[PDB]
Amino acid sequence: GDVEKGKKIFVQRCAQCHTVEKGGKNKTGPNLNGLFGRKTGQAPGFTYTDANKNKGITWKEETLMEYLENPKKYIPGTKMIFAGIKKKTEREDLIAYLKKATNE
Amino acid sequence: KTLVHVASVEKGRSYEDFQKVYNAIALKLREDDEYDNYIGYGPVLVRLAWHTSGTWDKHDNTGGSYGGTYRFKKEFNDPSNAGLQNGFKFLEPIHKEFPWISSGDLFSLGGVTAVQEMQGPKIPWRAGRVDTPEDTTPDNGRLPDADKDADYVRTFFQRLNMNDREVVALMGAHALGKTHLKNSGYEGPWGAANNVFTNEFYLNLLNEDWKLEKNDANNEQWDSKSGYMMLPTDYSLIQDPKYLSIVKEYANDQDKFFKDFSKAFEKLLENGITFPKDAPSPFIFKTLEEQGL
Ligand code: HEC
Ligand code: HEM
Repeated sequence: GDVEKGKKIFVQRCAQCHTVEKGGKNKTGPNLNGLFGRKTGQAPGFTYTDANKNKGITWKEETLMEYLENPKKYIPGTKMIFAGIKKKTEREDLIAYLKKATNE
Repeated sequence: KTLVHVASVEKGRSYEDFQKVYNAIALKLREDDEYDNYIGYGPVLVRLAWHTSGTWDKHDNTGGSYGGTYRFKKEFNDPSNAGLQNGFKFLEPIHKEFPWISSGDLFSLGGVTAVQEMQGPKIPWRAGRVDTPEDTTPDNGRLPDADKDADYVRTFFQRLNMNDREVVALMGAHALGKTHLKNSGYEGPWGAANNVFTNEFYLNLLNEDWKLEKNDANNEQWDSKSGYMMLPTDYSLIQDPKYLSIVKEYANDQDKFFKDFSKAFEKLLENGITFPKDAPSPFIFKTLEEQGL
């Protein structure tokens, strides 16, 4: 995916609720540092819904590709108010941004 | 000599026709996701629906949604409507696809469609607005000013036959989109979830720390460290006692907000129009999701 493109998507569609850097604030949504390869509901210091907390999936290209298309359908009862990115390429660009930015 | 506008349904057209129009709007809405830094077209369509209807003067029946007068330069160029050109452009290919639909029906339907596709309540809608000539275009200056207080808000909305609950409910559409300094001389969003219809406007108004600040156009707006804003007319809903009771109710009960909004916004989109007793009952359109599209 296009990292530079993904970042703009993130800046505009996610950044109001999420931080990416290590030690970043938990805001409306959880900090996303360390997201890849860890299970759902693991950001330290964030109060998740039960539905997010116990989803029991591991975050990575495949699982975010599905979730970000329609968050609530993948995790019914989530409190993330975000309708979903319908375009495949856009998700791909966002995911490559995330893989970089949540792991430095 | 009172001005009457009798609804007249587009000949031979009924629920299924209007549902395709809805669907064509809804598919474009999903497709053109990039607009305005990924907010998409939903908010500007809702705004367009309101501003095309909000010219109504109940006292002489001038203005209103019926004539679809926004197609004329005078109204198109109203300073109060800057930014709405984008919604008109969005609807242009939809009007090319359905040259049988009236402009008023298209503008009003675009709003209904946008609210539903953003997961707002269902909003019943009636067809039969008929285009009127250029000389029926209301003069600029009928739409409300943002730099005002609760007394202005209440008296302004009386001209649209809206009471306290209707006003507070309708204002909750400010959950959507944002102010753009180049359009209105105000800058910033009311919340985080810019393109999902929720009661977030009421929850932010009550729960954020608002500080009164001058923006880059030298207008004053209420700002949160969170990066959200409230116009002076929005903040007015918590300075007024009777308004604030209703803000608290909606903040506590989204289902109630949705119900009251749905009614008020239909009523808004239908002000000034006489529907024959004959007329079909309001249409409630299916969302793309509900149709599996
Ligand atoms: C607020 C208006 C948000 C926007 C915009 C986005 N997200 Fe979000 N997200 C938010 C909350 C409150 C939560 C927790 C939900 C719950 O029910 O507890 C989330 C959750 C996520 C997760 C899962 C995190 C985990 O640790 O399991 C991810 C990966 C996530 N959000 C990503 C994300 C992206 C990439 C966004 C832009 C496309 C986005 N979110 C928007 C609040 C908000
Ligand atoms: C006192 C009444 C109102 C005032 C003063 C007011 C003022 C404004 C202003 C200044 C903007 C920003 C425009 C821009 O910069 O682009 C705006 C945006 C908006 N308003 Fe209102 N408004 C009022 C009532 C309403 C009502 C009743 C509705 C709908 C029911 C509504 C829906 C919207 C929407 C959806 C937007 C966002 C559009 C976008 O992001 O482009 N408003 N409003």
